[PDB]
Parts: sequence; C-alpha cells; structure tokens
Amino acid sequence: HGFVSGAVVDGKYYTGYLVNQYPYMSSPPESIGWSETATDLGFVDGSGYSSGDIICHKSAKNGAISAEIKAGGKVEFQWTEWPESHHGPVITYMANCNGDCASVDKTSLEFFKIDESGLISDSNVPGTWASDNLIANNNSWTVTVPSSIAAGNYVMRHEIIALHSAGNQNGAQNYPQCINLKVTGGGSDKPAGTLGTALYKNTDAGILVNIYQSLSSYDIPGPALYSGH
Ligand SMILES: [Cu+2]
Repeated sequence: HGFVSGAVVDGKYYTGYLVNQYPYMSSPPESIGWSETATDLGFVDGSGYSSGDIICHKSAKNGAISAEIKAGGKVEFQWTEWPESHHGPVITYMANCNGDCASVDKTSLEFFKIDESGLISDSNVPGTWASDNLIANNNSWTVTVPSSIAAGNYVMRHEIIALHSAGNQNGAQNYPQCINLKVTGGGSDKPAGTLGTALYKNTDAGILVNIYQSLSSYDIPGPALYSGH
C-alpha cells in the first residue's frame, strides 16, 4: 500500500497526485500525476488486468499538465514508505500520447518498457527485490528516458508489483502510477507498445509465483524491454 507523492523530471521536482489529499479538496492543483480513486493506497490485482484500472490505477483521469525532459534525462519517482513485505519488481513504461497527454484516451495508450528490475538477490528467502532497493533509496526509483526515443508527449507508467500473496490466482498486487512527460530532442525510435489492458495475465510466470520458495530465476512480467535502445 503506497503511491507516488512526486517525481524529479530532468532535475526539477513535480508534486504528484496526492491521492490521500486531492480527492477531498473542493479543487485540487493540477499535476503531471494522473488522478485515481484508490484512496485506500491499494492495488489492481489480476481480476483487473483486462480492466481500464490497470492502465493508470483505479478510474484514472488525465493529469492536466506535463513535465519537460530532454531525451536521455532521468525521472526519479518518490513513493510513500513502501512496506518491506511488498517484495516484487519495479517496472516502468512510456506510451506516446500522439497529441496532448492531457486529452489522450488512456485505453489508446501503447506502453513500451523503458526499465525493469526484479529479484536482485535470492540469498535469504524471499530475498532482496527491486522494491527493497526502492525502500533502501529513501522510497525512490530512478529511470532514464532513452536518448534515442522520438520527441513527443508521453505518459510514463511506473509500477511496483507486490508478490507477497502472488502464490494464488489474482494474488499479485499492481500499483501503477502515471505521469505526463514532454520529451524534447531525442532520436526517431518508436518502440512497439502494448495496451495497458494487454500487459499482464493472472497466469504469467512473474505474476502467479511463490516468492517464499527459493527461485532459480524470476521472469519480470509484461512485454519485452525494447532491445534497440
Ligand atoms: Cu499493501
């Protein structure tokens, strides 16, 4: 249980969608963070993987503004205090808005993976995951916008999948958080994108998984990190 309170985009801090505050305001500030209604700080599980909720979290609506970033620049995601029990991968996507991300139909967004991390060390079951690195780094995660992607407006979908109940069907807990980026400079790479509602199935190797028995390998779920980049 947690959410992204902010993002440092090419060195500039942007306040995210404060899901514990903005939903209760007469009129919340604009944010690069998408609004969403998981006001319990909860998750989308496998029962929701073909639902619109998996795209940018429960009933998500477009952030009204975007953060400019030179292609090649970094995004640092700031989470709330992530519970140690919520072991799992940290997966980050971009999708071209093909226009303004403020008015894109979230169900049209074609997500390509730009960063992924899973099981770091198996030594002491259930081991050290991306999510434990995130905790250790003051509950934050840094990714690169590839220097070679095409300039354009993109939703960056940042996600922790907690695997502590993933032993059972629909037990994995997805915590997607979307921000709006305006990528400048760049190259011409247009990686193959996947609809939010096609990213995961509840049978996937990295979704239906028992982290409490030693894993020889972990198969980070979702489409392939585009090898070009
Ligand atoms: Cu939780």
